[PDB]
Amino acid sequence: SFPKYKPSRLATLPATLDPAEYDISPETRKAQAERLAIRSRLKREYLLQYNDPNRLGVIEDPALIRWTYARSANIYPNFRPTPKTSLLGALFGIGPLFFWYYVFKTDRDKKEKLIQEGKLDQTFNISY
Amino acid sequence: FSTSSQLGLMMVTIGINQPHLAFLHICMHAFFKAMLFMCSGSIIHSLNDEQDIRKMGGLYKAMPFTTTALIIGSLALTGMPYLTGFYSKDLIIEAVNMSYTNAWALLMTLIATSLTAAYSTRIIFFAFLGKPRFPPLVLINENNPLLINSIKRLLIGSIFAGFIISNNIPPMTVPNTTMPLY
Amino acid sequence: KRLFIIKPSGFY
Amino acid sequence: GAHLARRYLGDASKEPDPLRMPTFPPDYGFPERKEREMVATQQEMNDAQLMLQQRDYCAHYLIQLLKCKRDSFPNFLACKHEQHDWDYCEHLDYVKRMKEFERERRLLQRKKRREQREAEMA
Amino acid sequence: MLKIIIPTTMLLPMTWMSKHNMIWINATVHSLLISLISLSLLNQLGENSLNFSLTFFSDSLSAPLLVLTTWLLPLMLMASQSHLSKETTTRKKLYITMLILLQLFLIMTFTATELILFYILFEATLVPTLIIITRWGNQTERLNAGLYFLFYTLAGSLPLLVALVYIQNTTGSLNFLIIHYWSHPLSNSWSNIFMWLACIMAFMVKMPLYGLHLWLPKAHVEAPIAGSMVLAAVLLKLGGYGMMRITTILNPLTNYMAYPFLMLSMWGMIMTSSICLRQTDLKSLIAYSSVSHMALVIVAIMIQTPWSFMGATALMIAHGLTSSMLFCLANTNYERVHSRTMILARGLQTLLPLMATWWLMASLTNLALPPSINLIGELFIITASFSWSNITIILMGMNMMITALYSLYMLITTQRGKYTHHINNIKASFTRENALMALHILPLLLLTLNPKMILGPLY
Amino acid sequence: AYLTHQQKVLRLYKRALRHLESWCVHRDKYRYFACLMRARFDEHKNEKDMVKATQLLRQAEEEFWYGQHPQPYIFPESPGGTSYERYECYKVPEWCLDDWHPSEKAMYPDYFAKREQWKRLRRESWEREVKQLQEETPPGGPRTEALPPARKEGDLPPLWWHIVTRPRERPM
Amino acid sequence: AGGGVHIEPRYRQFPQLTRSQLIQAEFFSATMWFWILWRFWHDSDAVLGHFPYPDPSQWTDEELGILPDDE
Amino acid sequence: SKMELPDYKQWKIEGTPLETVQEKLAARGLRDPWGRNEAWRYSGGFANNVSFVGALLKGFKWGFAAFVVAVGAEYYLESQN
Amino acid sequence: APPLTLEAIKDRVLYVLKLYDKIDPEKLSVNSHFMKDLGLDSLDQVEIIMAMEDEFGFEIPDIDAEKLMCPQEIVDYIADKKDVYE
Amino acid sequence: SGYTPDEKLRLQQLRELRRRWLKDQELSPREPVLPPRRVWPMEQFWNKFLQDGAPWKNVIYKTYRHSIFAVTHVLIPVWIIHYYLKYHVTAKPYTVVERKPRIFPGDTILETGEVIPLMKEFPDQHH
Repeated sequence: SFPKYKPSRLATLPATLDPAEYDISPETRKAQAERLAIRSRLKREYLLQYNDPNRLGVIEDPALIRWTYARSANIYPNFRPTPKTSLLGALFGIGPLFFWYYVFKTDRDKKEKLIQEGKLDQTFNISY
Repeated sequence: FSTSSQLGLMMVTIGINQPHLAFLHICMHAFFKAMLFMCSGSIIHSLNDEQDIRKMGGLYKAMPFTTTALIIGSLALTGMPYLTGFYSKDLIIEAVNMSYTNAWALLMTLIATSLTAAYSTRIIFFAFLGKPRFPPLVLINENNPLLINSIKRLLIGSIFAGFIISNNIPPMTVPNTTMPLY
Repeated sequence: KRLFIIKPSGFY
Repeated sequence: GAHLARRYLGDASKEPDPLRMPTFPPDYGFPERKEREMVATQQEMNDAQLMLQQRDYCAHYLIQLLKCKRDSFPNFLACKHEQHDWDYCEHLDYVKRMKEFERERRLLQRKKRREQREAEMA
Repeated sequence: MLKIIIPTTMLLPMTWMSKHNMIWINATVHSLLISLISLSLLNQLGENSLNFSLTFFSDSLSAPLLVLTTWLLPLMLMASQSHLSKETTTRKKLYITMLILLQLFLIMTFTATELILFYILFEATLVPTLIIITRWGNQTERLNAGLYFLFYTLAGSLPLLVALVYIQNTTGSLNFLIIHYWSHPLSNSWSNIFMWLACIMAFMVKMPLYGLHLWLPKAHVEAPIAGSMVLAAVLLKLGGYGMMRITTILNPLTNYMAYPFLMLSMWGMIMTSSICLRQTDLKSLIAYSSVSHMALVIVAIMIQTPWSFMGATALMIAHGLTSSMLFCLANTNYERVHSRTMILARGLQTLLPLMATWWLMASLTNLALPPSINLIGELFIITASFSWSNITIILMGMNMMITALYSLYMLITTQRGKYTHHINNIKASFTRENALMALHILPLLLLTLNPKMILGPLY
Repeated sequence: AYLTHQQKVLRLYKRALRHLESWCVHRDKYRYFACLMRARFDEHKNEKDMVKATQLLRQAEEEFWYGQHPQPYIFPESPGGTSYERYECYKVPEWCLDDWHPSEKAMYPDYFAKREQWKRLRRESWEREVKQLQEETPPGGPRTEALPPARKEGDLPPLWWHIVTRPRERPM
Repeated sequence: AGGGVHIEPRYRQFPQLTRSQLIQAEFFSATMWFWILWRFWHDSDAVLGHFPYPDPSQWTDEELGILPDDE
Repeated sequence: SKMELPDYKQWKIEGTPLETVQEKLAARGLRDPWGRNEAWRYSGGFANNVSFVGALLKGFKWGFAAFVVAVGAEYYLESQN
Repeated sequence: APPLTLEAIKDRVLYVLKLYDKIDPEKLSVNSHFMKDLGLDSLDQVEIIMAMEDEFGFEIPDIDAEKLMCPQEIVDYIADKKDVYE
Repeated sequence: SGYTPDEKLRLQQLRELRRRWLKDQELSPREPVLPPRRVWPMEQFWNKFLQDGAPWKNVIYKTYRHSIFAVTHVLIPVWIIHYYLKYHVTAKPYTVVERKPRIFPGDTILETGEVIPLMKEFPDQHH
C-alpha cells in the first residue's frame, strides 16, 4: 500500500485524513447553524462597538477575563487534595529537591575528601 | 547547510591539529558564501520575492551576471585549483586525508564535499537550466550598477581569494610534500 | 501618483 | 589504504600500528646508527621564533626561507626555489618516515617468519 | 551622616505645607536635591567603614543602597503623577508622606550601627507600605495582599528579635563593629542551629525563598504603581544587607546547614523562571523574575565566598533597578488599557516606538548582557558557585536558559508584533514616561563603566 | 457551513496540482499531468448512491495526503509564504491621525481636512446605518456573518468604516 | 516611477537585457577563465602534486636494514 | 508607459513541445489547455536556454583570446632572455 | 513592482481566457461566467483559478476562489487584493 | 453557485467608498508646506561649485566630501588615539606589549650591529 499517517498530541490527524468529519449526518448539518449564529452575533457585537465613533475606550472580551481569572484565581477555590495531587506535588516539589540535595551533598564531600591529605591541585587557585 | 557542513570542517582541521588551515578556510568561506546569498537575494529582488527553486527558469540568458557570479561561487567552493577551493578546500581535504583521523571523520568530508559539489549544481540547474517559471509579467533585471558594482568588488575575492595572500602569509602548516596520489 | 503613509505621532 | 586494510582486515602483527610503531630498535638489521643532524641550532629556531611543531630537522631551509621572505616584500611572489628544497628535506624526512613505517613492517613480516622458523622446529 | 537624614525628615513639613498646584513639583525638585546629597556617600575608605557617629555609620555595602533609595524617591513621584491626579490634595500630601517616610526608614535602616536599631527600622518599613499597598491599591484582592505581606515578613521577624536580645545578653553588644571584632564560632549544638535558624529565616522570608515567596505575586501585582517598584527595588534588599551583616558570627554552621536553602534557591530559581515564562499576567513576570534573580543572591551569601559577595551587591542594585523599569513599563500599558494581560496588548512599537526602545534595553539589561553590571555581578556568583561545586553550573545554567526565554518573550507579545485594530485607547507617550524611563535605565549603563563602587565591600 | 462534495473536491483539486506543479517544477510535464488528472477527475463524475460518492472521496483524500507534496510551493504574499504578514509591521491604524500635533497638523492640512470630512461621513452615517441594520436584523441577531447594504436612499452600507478604512495591503 | 525605470520592461518578452550586463558577464567570465587556466600551466605542479610518492614494495632489505630469513 | 501587452498569438502554442504533452493526452484521448499560457517561456528570446556545460564554460571564447596571449606572453619571457 | 492598475491586470486575465483554448477568443467577455454563460463549470473553473493564480502571484482565498467566477468579479478582487485606485 | 444581490451592492458600495478613500488619500499638491529651515552658506558655495556639472568639478566635490570625511572621521580620530596610546597608555608600563621580531642571521641590531650568527652550511637539497 503506502505509509500511513497517525494522530499525535502535536502531529494531530488531519481533518482530510479522518473519515469521521466526512460522515455527513443531519445532526452535524443542523448543529452548524447554531455556531454560525453565535459567531454572527459575536462578529456583530464586535463590529458595531468597534466601528462606533463614540467608542473611545477598549472593547473587552468576556471570554478573555474568564480565562485570566480561571488560570490564576479559580484553582484553589476548586482545588481538592486528591492522592494524585499529593504524589505529583511530591515528585515535582520535595522530590526534585532531594535530587539536587543528594547530588550536591555528594560531590561537596567528595571534594572534602580531596583537600585534607593533599590530593587536589591548587597551583593557580588563589582567588578563593 | 553547505556552510554548516563547512563549519563542520575547520574545527576538523584543529581536530587533527591544524589551526591555520581552519583559519584560512573561514576567510575563503566568507569570500564565496557571501556571494551565494548575494546573487540569491538578487533573484528574490529581480524576480519578485521568490526563493524556491521550482518557480523560475531560464535565468542564464535573463540573468547573465548573477549566473556568472553563481557559477564561480559554486566553482570556488567546490574545490577548484587556483581559487578559494584550492588553498582552502583542496588543502583541507588532503590534510585530513593524510593526517591521523577517524575513518568516518574522513569519510564525511569526501561525501560532504561531493554533496557540496552536488547541490551546488542542483540550484544552478533549477536557476538557469529550464524554461521560465515566473509570472508572465516580465520584470527581472540587474541593470542597477550599484548591485553590479557590489558583485564585482567581491568577484575578485571569489576567484583570486587565497592567491592574493597565499605566499604573503607565513607557512604555519607542516607540509607533507610526497604522499599517495589517490 | 503618491499615496499617504500614516505613522504614529512622533513630535512628542 | 593498504596499510589500514592489512592491519584491520588482514593481520595487525604484520602491519605497523601507528601508535605502537616503532617496535624494533633502529640498529636491528641496520647498523651504524650515526645520529643525523640538522643545521640551524635551537637558539636559531628560538631566535627565529620558529613554530614548535615545525622545528624539525628541515629547520635549516625554513628560517632561510623566511630570510628572503623577510626581504621579499613588497613582492610576495618570490623565494620559490628555497621554498621547495625545504620541501625536499620534508620530502626526504617524509620518505625517511615512510622508510621507518615499512622498515618496521619488513621487520614485522620477518619477525613472523623468524619465530615461525625458530620456535616451530621442535 | 545627618546630612541626608534630616532633610528627608524635614521633607514632610515641605510637602504638607506646599501649595495646591506644586506639591509634586515641590516633591521632586527637592528629592533630586537630596539624591546628589546622598551621592556624597560614595566616599568609602578601603575597609574601615564611614563611622559618622555612635549610632549611624555606612560602608561600601550600605552606600550603593542609600543612593538607590534616595534617588528612587523622585521616580515613584513622577510615576505616580498619572495614577493619582484625580484624588484630592490632602491625601495627595499624605501619599507623598508615606513615600518620604518609607525612604526615611530605609536610609536609617541601612545605616544603623547597632543590630537592634537596624531591626527596629528594618520592619518599620512594612507599616507605610501596608498603607500604600492596601489603601492606594487598585484590584479587589489588595485587601488580602497586605495581610500576606506583613504576616509573612513578621512570621520570621519576631524569631530574629528573640535571637537578637539573646546575643545582647550573651556577648554584651549587638553593634556591628564590636560583634565583628569579637566574632566567635557558632558551634554545632542543637541550641545553636536554632539560633542560626532564628537569625536567618527572618531575611529568608523576605528574600524570598522558594515556597516562602507567595507574598510578592499577591502583593507586587496588586500593589500601586509607586508601591510596586519600591518593594522589588529596595524593600527586597533589607534582608540581603542584613544577611551579609549577621553572617559574621554564624560561622561555621552556615557551611554545614545552608544546603537546604542552597537547594531551595537553585531549584526555585529554575522553577520560578520556568513559571515566569508561563503566566498570563505581565506584572507577575517581573515579580517571578525578581525572585529568580533574588534566589541567586541567597546562593551568594550561603557560600559567603568573596566573589559571591561581589555579585550579591551588584545584582542587588542591578535587579533593584531592573524590576523598576519593567514595573514602570508594565504600568504604562496598564492605565492605557486598564488591564495587565500581555495578550490584550501586542506589538506596541507600531503605536509607541520610543516606548519599545526603552522596553528592549531594559529587557536585555535583565538578560545580563555585559559589560552591564547585571552580568558581572551575576557572573561572579557563577564563579563562586563553581568554586563551591563545579556541578552547580548546570542548574544555574538552566537559569541562563529560562530568563531570555521569557525576558524577550513579552517583548515579542507586548512591544513587538502586530496590533489589534480595536484598541483606539492607545495614544502618544507623555514625556513623563520616557523621562522617568531615562533616569531609570541611563544610570545602569553609566556606572557599568565604573563597577568598583557598586561592586561591594569586597574590593 | 458544512462542506459538500463540490466545495470539497474543488478544495482537493487546488492542493493536488499545487503539489504536482511543485513535483514537476517544469511546466510541460505537470502540464500533461494536470490536464490528465482533469480527465481522471471526470473519469467518474456519474457515480451511484452517495455512499460510494463519499467512499471514493475518502480514497481521494488519503492518496492526496500521501501524494501531497511534503514541501509544496506557497506564494509568499499568501499565508505560509515569505511575504505572508510581512507588511503588517508597516500596518498602522487610522486613529493615529487624530492625535497629530497641531504644528504637524498644519504641515499636512489638506490631508487632515479630508480625514475631517471622512470621519464626518463616518458619524453622520453611522447611526442611520446601524438603526436600519437592527430593524432589518432577523430575531436572534444575525443568522450568519453577513452584512446588509445601503439598500435604501441616502445611506451608507452598514458596518463599512473599518473595512473601507482598512489599511492598504502594502502600507510601506 | 514615472520619471525613471530606464530598464522599462514589457509583458512576456525578453527583459531587454542591455548589452552592458551581457558583455560584463562575459568579461569577468573571460577574466576568471584567464586567471585559473593561466596557472593551470604556469604552476601546474601546484595542483598536479609536484613531488611524487614512492610505492613501498619497491625497496630492498639491504637499504632498509632487514636481514633475510637466514640469521 | 503601460507595461504593454503585445498581440496574443506571438506566444502561441505551435512550435513548442506543448503539443507533444497535449497529444500525450490525445494519446489518452483529450487535450491540454495551458499551452500558449507558457509558450512565451519557450518562444521569444527565452528559447533554448544555454546548456549546463555551455553555462559553466561561459567566457571561454574570449577565454581563448586569453590563452594564446597568456602562453604567448610566457613564451616571450624566457625566449627573449 | 509597478503602480499596478486594474486595467493592466485584467487585460492580463482576459488573455488567460483567450489563452484558454476552451474559452474561444470570440467567447471572451468581461462577464464570461463559466458554468452558465460559458458552460465550463466549477470543476472546469477551479483549475483556471490556479492558472490565473500561477500567473498572478497572489492566491485568492478558497472561499471566493471557487466563487468569483465572472472575469469582472475576479478582477474586482485583484483590485481589492492589490488595493489600488489607479 | 452566485453572489446574492444583498452582498453584490455590499461589495460595490464598499469598493468605491474605499477607492474614494484612496482618492482622498492622495498626497496633496500643496504637500508639504514647510516653515523655513536653516541653509548653511559653506555648503551653498560647495553645491554651487559643481552645479555646472563638469567632470572635474564633480570629482573635486566628492573628493572634498572624502576630504572632510578624512579630517574629522579619520584624520582627527587617528590624532586622538595616537595621543592616547603612546602618550598616556604607554606612559603606563606593560599596557602595550610587543613580541620581539624574528631576528634572522645576517642581520645587524641597530645599536650593536652584531651579525646574528651566520647560518652554517646546508645538507644541499635541490630539485
